[PDB]
Amino acid sequence: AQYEDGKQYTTLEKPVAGAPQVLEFFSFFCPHCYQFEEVLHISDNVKKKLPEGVKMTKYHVNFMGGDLGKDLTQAWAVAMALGVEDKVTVPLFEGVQKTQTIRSASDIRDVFINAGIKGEEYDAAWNSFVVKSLVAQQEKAAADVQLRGVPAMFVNGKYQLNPQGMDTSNMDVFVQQYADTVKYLSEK
Repeated sequence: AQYEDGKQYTTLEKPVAGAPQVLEFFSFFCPHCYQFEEVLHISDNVKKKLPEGVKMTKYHVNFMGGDLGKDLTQAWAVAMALGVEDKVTVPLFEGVQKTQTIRSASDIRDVFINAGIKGEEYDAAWNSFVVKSLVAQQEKAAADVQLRGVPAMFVNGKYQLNPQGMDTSNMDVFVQQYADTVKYLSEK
């Protein structure tokens, strides 16, 4: 087959029922995640190829970066709750990995303040039970698929993308193969 179980994707030994249709995991500490999001723009290109009625979810993980990693999972919950993912993703990646100016929870907050979220609104969201539930959802989704690395993408709780054997000499061709594979998996 052109797409083969065990090659371009793997089928989860213990499928996860009720999972999101397309589920990404990342860490703002993760160098390949920086490439995936900042240089390759994987999520955007996957979205552009996906059928009607297939929605995408992206969650942060705790297992990189210790205390600040867990602070970033809560900040990502704030971003989701406020709908400001597209305003804070680049400055959070750059703050952690490029300028290395994000060293504390206050530095994370500064990114949201600079992006135009009012301080009282950020603080209310940060401390809210709506955000606690989003943090729990991110942790549960990672636990469901027994996640030990990022970046990772899962389709319909059944299939995991396997980019490692793909040709990466051309960034655009790689992204297109990745997106076309997600599309194929979504149609199974």
